Amino acid sequence: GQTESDWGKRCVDKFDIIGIIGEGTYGQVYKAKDKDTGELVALKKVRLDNEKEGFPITAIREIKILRQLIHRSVVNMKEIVTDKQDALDFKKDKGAFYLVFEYMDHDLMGLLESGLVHFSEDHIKSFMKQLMEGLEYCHKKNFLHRDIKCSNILLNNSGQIKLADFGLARLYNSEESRPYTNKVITLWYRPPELLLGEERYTPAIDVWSCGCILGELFTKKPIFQANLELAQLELISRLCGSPCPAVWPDVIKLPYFNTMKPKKQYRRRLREEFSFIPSAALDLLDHMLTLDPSKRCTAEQTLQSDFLKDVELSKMAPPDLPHWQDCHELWS
Amino acid sequence: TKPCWYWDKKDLAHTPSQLEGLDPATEARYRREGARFIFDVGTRLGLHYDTLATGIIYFHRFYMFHSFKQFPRYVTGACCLFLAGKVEETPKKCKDIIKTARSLLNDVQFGQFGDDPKEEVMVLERILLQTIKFDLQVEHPYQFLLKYAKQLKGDKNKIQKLVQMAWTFVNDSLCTTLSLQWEPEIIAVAVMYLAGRLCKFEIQEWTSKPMYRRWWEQFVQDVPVDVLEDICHQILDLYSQGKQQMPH
Amino acid sequence: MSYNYVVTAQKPTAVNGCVTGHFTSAEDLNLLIAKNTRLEIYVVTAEGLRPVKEVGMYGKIAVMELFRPKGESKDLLFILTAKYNACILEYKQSGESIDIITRAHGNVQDRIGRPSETGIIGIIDPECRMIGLRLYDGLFKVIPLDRDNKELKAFNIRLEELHVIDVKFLYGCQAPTICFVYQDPQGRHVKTYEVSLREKEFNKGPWKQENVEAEASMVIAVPEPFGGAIIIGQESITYHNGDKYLAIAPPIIKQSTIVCHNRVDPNGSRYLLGDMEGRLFMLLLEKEEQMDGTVTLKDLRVELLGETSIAECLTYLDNGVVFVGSRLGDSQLVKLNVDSNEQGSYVVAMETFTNLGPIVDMCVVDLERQGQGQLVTCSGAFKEGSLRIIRNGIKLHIRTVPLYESPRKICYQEVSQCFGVLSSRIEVQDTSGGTTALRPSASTQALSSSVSSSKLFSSSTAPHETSFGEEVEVHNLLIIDQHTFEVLHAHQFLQNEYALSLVSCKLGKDPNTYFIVGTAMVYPEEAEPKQGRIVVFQYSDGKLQTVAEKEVKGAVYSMVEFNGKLLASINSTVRLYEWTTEKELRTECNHYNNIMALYLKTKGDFILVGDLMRSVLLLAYKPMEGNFEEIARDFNPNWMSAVEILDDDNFLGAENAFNLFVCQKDSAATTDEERQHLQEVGLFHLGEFVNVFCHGSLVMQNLGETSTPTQGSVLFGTVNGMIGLVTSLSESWYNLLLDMQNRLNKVIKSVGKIEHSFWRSFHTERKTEPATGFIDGDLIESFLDISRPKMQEVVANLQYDDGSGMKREATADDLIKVVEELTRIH
Ligand SMILES: Cn1cc(-n2cnc3c(NCc4nc5cc(Cl)c(Cl)cc5[nH]4)nc(N4CCOCC4)nc32)cn1
Repeated sequence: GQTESDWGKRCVDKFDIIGIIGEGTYGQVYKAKDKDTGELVALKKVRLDNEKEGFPITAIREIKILRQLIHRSVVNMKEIVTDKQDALDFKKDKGAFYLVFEYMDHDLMGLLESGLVHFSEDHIKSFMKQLMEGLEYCHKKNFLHRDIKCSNILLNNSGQIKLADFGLARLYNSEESRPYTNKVITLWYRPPELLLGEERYTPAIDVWSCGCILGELFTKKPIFQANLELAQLELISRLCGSPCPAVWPDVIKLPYFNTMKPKKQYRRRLREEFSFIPSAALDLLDHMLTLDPSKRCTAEQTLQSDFLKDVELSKMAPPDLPHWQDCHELWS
Repeated sequence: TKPCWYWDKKDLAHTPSQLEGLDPATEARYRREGARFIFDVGTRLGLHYDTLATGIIYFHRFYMFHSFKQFPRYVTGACCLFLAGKVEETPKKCKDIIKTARSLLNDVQFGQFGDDPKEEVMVLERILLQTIKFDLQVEHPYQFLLKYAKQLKGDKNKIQKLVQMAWTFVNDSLCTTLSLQWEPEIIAVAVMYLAGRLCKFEIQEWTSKPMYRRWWEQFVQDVPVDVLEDICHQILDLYSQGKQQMPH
Repeated sequence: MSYNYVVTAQKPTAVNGCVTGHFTSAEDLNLLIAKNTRLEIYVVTAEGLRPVKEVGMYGKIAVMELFRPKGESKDLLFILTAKYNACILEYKQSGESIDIITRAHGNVQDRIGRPSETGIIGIIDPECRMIGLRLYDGLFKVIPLDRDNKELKAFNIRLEELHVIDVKFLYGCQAPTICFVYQDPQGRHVKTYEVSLREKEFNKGPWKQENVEAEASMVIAVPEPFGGAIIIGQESITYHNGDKYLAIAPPIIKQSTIVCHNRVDPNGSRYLLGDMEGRLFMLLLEKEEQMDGTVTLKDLRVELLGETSIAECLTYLDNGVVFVGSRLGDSQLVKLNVDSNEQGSYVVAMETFTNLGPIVDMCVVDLERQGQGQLVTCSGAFKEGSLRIIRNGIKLHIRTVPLYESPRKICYQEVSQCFGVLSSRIEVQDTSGGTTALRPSASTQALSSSVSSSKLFSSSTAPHETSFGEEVEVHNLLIIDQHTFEVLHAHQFLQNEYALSLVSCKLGKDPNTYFIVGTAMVYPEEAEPKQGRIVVFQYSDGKLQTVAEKEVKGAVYSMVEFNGKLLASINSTVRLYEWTTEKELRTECNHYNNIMALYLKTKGDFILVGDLMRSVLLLAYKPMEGNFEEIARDFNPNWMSAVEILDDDNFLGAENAFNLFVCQKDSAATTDEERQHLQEVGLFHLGEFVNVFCHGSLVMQNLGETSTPTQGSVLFGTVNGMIGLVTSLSESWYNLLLDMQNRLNKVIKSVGKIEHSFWRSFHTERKTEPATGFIDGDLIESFLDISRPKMQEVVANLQYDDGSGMKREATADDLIKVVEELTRIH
């Protein structure tokens, strides 16, 4: 037994809380160290205090989905711990639960937002291949992360990449068309089909978000930055072309197609405005940022590309982090 | 065991004199000035030729550890010759060297000796012995130039013209950093190599291996032609720079 | 939620650029000096410079070039800011009122593009056909210089070579031709392209590409007589023009890197060069002319003229004078003589322009108990390093104490009537195996001197090998008198040991006041230092005595006194030491949840931690448990440069992107998550790089309590010499002054038609947000300079809080009293 099979019976007393590290999907993420093992772990709180519906269903999804997923590029939920169990009467226990994850060294957001790190072409290949291998694994298991952002992309100093938050993760079925929440991805990474109101969306919603991250590694700046969905669709049209029935036959089915019209019927300028990107990556970026989700490439097809097909995960070319004594003031 | 007294040509750009703001031309000038100063002073005192070079080599080695701006060149050169006299068993009194120095130096140059010229020299002897690490025994290319010429057989007049011309090149090479770049045996071969080209001599014919086109190898082993051409280039730089012409 | 107020006490003094042209009139020769966000217009005379106009711009001046198109009487000015604001300006003088007219304006930022490594480059075609901009890798932006292009619209030409070093518009070409040095994995090369405004694309260049030096630095557009270009590197200077190729390799330029250049003769016969060691060279172009049918280059020559200030820009004016614009030291006007002086130098200084340079550290001290206060700063680097004592003068009086080495950190100890200054000098591995300094400095010219004899690191199995010619930094602790500013003592630290932090305080129950230095063992093989020392000194009877040493496993980036205990940051750790009765340091508690704990501030039991990333953290020392406790952290990632505590709920920080922000604790909420969340409530793009925050003020302090609109005083020094002041406001004063800014912005015309809200908007490479919680005091204090009709436009419909409890409308003179009271804080 043991070997992380029995869950919920261990208490949070065995973990010393270092502090809060950031805001997660539904609750804020804290960092801690195990007393017995000495390992740094990431915890996420579940209140369970709301006697309205008891245990949150969005948490039940992340517990159900994450215990099935096991991959080198996915943060694995280590265990689940609870608060102190009050008295002999199970009725008096108002304690909350905590999800125990593996702790990573840095986050893609903190690295890029600070402006310290530099990504070479070999670093992006090591980054994107691990990112696409994990996404292909979860897409093969019919799961949708629906919240691909730099804050959920974690990195160790060795060069290993892992995806983090699965609270907004749902199950996908092509046969069964079940309506989901139309707004789900950060506006800067939201696919054009979700902007136009598609409630029954494909796994290609994560492919578009990761495509915006691929281009974000070459410019160190997010591609489409807008405060409104219509303004976001305009920036997408200025680069990838305006959504039209010619390049997107199923765009008419989308509800907001007549409602959310771009300023002009722009032509596709993606290859023009990204001429500085290597040829191997521009072909990958062009397909990942395709308007039609049925014409957009899959996770497996990105791994079968000249940019990623022959990349070896044994190298794991870590991203350059600045050193010290050669920084700040007039040093170098 | 014994310290190393040889650097590379590229290292001369990092002498204490260079690193204190002195330009390469000035330090080279200050070295020729100090070398000719030691040469002329000891010549006036009737000193042996080995004594002159020993002080010049002490002088060259000294400003590899110190700067010309902090130690006056002519005060240091007098101390080297004074020590070289006691080293090479050709001693002269310190007052005799100071007297000769005043003869060859103007009022401006002699001001380096301060109010007490003798004391400024006697004091510097401690730092000189410490800087040279008490490695007093120094050999010069003269004895090797003679050791190699005796093994040559042929026209006595042609060999004698080769020796004196090479000997002149050794006297001129003292003004340079060649004393620090290469061992004295290689310098003696290079001056034979230079005097052979100018005199149009086939030195190989006078050796025990008249066919050995690398005549220099029978004297000094493991010497490429690149080194000989490099040394010849440095010696001839003095002749083209100064007003003296090649002996020929 | 928070309200703050920022004013400029000292304008930027470091010269970031200098140009010569004909801006005011076609006859006068003008020298337009560019400091950060400031433009100074001068008139060159036989005696010196004559000021004519100084204007402020709502942007950091990156590109500044003078040009004269076909049909213009005098040269026009083109300026591109750091935020990509481009504009063309004209000089207009109506008697005594001098105003600068914005002929054209626009923003040339592209939605997508990787910013280049060598920075923004701006070049203008010799025929004034187009403006060439290199803003992104693989993109060359062209603004066609048409008379109707008042919006400065531009198109992008694709660039095959992604990594470019420098580019200029070539002279003597039939079609507009650019010459650039680029770097690919095969080394660096020089290439040429022909720009076609009609086709909007590149054509094949005139002369071919050749493999050049691996450290090729600058491109010099040789004028029409000679033609072509000159490439400056580290060891060789090369001239390329058509089939002609020239290469000179002097041994003198290898000693120091050449960084700037300027042409003396407009035909291109003579050029100026400058080194990092202040050395000045002259690049001579020999002519071979035979009925003018050739004018080819015979050879190139470089001669050492003398030493100037470490200049970012050189410009040769008329009558033999050159303006030496320095960023690391004082700018100067130097005279170039045909005669060498008694030292062999051909350069003689005429005037000295005080430049605070990089203000690495500073401390406010009331030396004379006047109530005014004086500010002593560590200013300059290398040979231009110095101490600056700044006081309010009844303008400003600044006294300079040259150090001739780089100052690091400063602290004042009244018990010894002296200052503590950390300093570093550069020595080079000589032929003796040791090192020899290039110039004497304060650490060598100290009255008494000492060297740390510590064996704490013993042999540390690290006898690193040293080769000849390698630069090494020698760190020292300087003891400087408060009256004479004479170097009383200098303590030289261990080999390869860097001095990083310095504090003066008493500890525990020990009555002796100590100087404490936090150090680090710096080796190039180490990415992060893993060795360091915290050493305690006592200055007594003119000599420094080593009291105690504590070995740490990292770099002691910062130290501070905490209730008689020493709070020190060691790499990612923030540690609190206790001063035992045995006169030694003892560890009490630790905190580790950091990346690189850099800047530290304390207040009571509260601790503000400024890390490299992600931002600022609050630590509270809990005396009951005896261990630290995290309260709240700013979760938005920022690269911190200096932190400061305003009050018990507000915190002030500065980031590397020239931005100031203010965090606040979410009051005392009921949720544990709300309290632990430091919320950024203030945002403001300063435009300067803040290195040190310091509490205090140079104004007279009246112990009598006066209900002043400002509360608190925080001074800061920047890299460009700018010194500012931060203060808090009430919500009534914030809304009152903020409403004036919107009224002042609609009234005041800015240089280049730059929006004030766009300039002060929080700006990084990734996010741009509007300013909040900050009042641009430089805009409010401009109310005392606008004309009376504009004042009535500001005070119209404006409702004031006159007296007590009444919302009465303000008179224009009521606003003049408010601004004049705010002008008294500096
Ligand atoms: C769901 N899940 C999460 C993790 N996970 C593991 N490791 C980290 C990690 N490590 C970098 C890091 N950033 C820090 C910031 C601070 Cl202020 C401090 Cl004190 C310590 C920090 N460490 N960051 C984050 N993010 C969560 C949400 O927003 C931002 C980043 N999630 C992490 C595992 N599963």
